[PDB]
Amino acid sequence: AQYEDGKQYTTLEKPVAGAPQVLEFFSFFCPHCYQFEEVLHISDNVKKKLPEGVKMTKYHVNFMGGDLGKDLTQAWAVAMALGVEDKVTVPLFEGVQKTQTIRSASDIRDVFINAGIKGEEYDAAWNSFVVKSLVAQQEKAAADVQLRGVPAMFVNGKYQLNPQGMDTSNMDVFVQQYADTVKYLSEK
Repeated sequence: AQYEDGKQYTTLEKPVAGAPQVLEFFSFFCPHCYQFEEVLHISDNVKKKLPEGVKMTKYHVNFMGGDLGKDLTQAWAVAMALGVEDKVTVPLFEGVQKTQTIRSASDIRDVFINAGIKGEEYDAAWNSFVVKSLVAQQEKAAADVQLRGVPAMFVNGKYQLNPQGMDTSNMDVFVQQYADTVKYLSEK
């Protein structure tokens, strides 16, 4: 067939109950993640094709970058709590990987301040239990899909995107195929 298990996607031997419809894992330390988000715009292209009533969820992971990697997961939790993901995603990727001006938790916070988030607002979120639960949720989700690497994407807690089985010719057919596959899986 056109879409095949073991080709564009694989199937979780242990399906995750109550999982987000479309779940992406990434790290701001992850070079392929920078490519996925900032050059290929995979999230964006996926969302443009998603069925009505299907939401995309994006979680950060701890295992790259040590203390700073964890700080970034906690800051991503702050972004989710405040609803400012689309204001901080580009400057966080650029701060960590392009300018490499993000070296500490304070440097992360600066990105939020510069993006117009009030200091009091950031600090209250950063120290909140709502954010601690969001950090825990992200960690739990990684465990549930038995995550081994990033970037990664899972659909309805049952299927894992397999970019290794897609075309790597033109970046654009690749992106289209990835996005088309997510849509196929969402309706499966």
